[PDB]
Amino acid sequence: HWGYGKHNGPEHWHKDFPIAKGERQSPVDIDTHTAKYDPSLKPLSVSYDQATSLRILNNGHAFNVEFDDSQDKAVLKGGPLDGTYRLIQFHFHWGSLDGQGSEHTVDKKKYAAELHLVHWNTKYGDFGKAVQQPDGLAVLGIFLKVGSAKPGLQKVVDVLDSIKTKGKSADFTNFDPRGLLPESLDYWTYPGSLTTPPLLECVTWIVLKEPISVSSEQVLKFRKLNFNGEGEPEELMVDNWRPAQPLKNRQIKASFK
Ligand SMILES: C[C@H]1OC(C)(C)O[C@H]1[C@H](O)CNCCCn1cc(CNc2ccc(S(N)(=O)=O)cc2)nn1
Ligand SMILES: C[C@H]1OC(C)(C)O[C@H]1[C@H](O)CNCCCn1cc(CNc2ccc(S(N)(=O)=O)cc2)nn1
Ligand SMILES: [Zn+2]
Repeated sequence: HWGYGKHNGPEHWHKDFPIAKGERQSPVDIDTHTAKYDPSLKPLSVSYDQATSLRILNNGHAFNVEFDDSQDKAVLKGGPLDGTYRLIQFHFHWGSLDGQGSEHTVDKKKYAAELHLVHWNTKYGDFGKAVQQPDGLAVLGIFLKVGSAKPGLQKVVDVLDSIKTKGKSADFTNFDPRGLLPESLDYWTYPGSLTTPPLLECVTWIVLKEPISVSSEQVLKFRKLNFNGEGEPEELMVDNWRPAQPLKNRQIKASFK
């Protein structure tokens, strides 16, 4: 099965998922000098006031905080998007060291981690249908740098001990994802893909320019997770990021001058 080891990491994925070498793969390097301001982009609308978190799951690749997406309760609209995208889950990608972990890069700079808030287009009815469409998903990506603690992350950090290994879940109600956002909603956007298998080319990427700060202690707790199941050889869940893929025939647009 695919993963992030020497024997099953990103350079192997194309053998089971040939779209890995496709025309709109993610992540990518954001060359800030080449990205063009697009004055036609609308302001982003992040409406998370009625969000209903349910559960946190270690899926063997990351941990997902899952939401009730059976109604419009936490939605993303505006910016490059047509229509209404419902929040289904968020997760992170992170490194073994502070100098790597992000999937997207900015002028080849790697951040310590990257948050993905995953949303699906309500016109397709369910997430499984939406991932089969070129405009099915919108992923809001937020960089993490190490410095001051992020208070709104601590409830996530403190439950990780209870989902150490693959397949463990825990109740995770009443979590407010607004506490993970930076001050500014300035962004870059481009058409891309899921960054893990099945690597489907279904994503409008919206990557915020302003990183959030998390503490060294917060990211150290990420790095104590395990890719393995309980009672299997311990393999730390670190370096669960895909490197930048070729931009090909794509333009990255900026929401800001
Ligand atoms: C097995 C253990 O030992 C090693 C050192 C391999 O890693 C350990 C692992 O963590 C656990 N042992 C194996 C399980 C995980 N795995 C499988 C393989 C080789 N097959 C394989 C299949 C599909 C793809 S894909 N979908 O195209 O990306 C890539 C590689 N390599 N790892
Ligand atoms: C449903 C599936 O059920 C089985 C396994 C039986 O076949 C599958 C079927 O073939 C298809 N059914 C599943 C849904 C399709 N899908 C989605 C996912 C993971 N989503 C995901 C979300 C965000 C990002 S990121 N990092 O933000 O870019 C990366 C990955 N994995 N699959
Ligand atoms: Zn992701």
